[PDB]
Parts: sequence; structure tokens; C-alpha cells
Amino acid sequence: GPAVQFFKGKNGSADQVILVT
Amino acid sequence: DPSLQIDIPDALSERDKVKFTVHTKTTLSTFQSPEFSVTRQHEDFVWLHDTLTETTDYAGLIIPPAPTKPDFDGPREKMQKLFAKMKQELEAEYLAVFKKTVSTHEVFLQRLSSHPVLSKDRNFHVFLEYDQDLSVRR
Repeated sequence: GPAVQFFKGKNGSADQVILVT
Repeated sequence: DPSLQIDIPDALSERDKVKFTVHTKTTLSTFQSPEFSVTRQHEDFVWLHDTLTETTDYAGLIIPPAPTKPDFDGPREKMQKLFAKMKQELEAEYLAVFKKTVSTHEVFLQRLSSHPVLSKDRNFHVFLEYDQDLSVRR
């Protein structure tokens, strides 16, 4: 079923979240 | 502390479990490789904490506290029940939970990496390096 993926942006980028499935 | 540097660059919430990517850069020859990553669930962090607390040789040492269990129930209930406004607040909610829990899990590992005794612990090394699911191990 549903899953949500987080990516840390860190220094330069900002953080992101993506809905998967 | 510059010889052992740990971060969590990403994480995944699925059903009721949260997987974290644990990324290590080290200049130490007590690890097999200078840079590596493994996947760890919250439970694995709890295991590492407990193992340290139960190591009688470490009695008296300042063991950093375990990260708390991430809570995605509220966000996950919104997601299922569920417009662009409402979907934006859902992502923001997920994002807020992720930033906090990634931070608590990362800080725990970073504090261990700084400790002159605990950073050398074998179970800590396994936690960082072992390239399989630890759940089945234990």
C-alpha cells in the first residue's frame, strides 16, 4: 500500500517528501 | 570526531515501519570500507541502545538516549481518508514528522560516534556496517 519517501536536502538543497505507490 | 562521520540522508515510511539510510564516512581501518550505507529500522536503533546499556563494561558511561519511535499515524490517517490545499498540509505534516525523527535518530548516532569508548563498540560497528537486515540477526 502507501509509502512516503523523505530526502534530506542537507546544506544547499531543501528537504523533500514523495508519495510512492 | 572527524574520523567517523554519520548521517541519515533519506528515510521511508511504509505501513507502520520507518526505514532510515545510515551513511558512514570514516578514515578508520577498524571498518572495512571508508564510505558505506546500510538500511536500519527504528527497532535496530532501540536494539543498539539497549545492547550498550546492558554492556557491563560501560556502566557509568554517558550513553546518549535512544531516539523515540516515529509517529506517522496522524499523517497516514489523513492520507487514507483523503483538495490541493488539504494535500499540501498533508505533505507539510509528513515533512515535519520526518525532519524531527531523522534528526533524533541521526543525533543518537552522532553522539555515539563522538564518544571515545562507545564509538569503538563492536555492536555499534555492526549497526553501521552489516549489509543485511539486523531484525532477522537478533
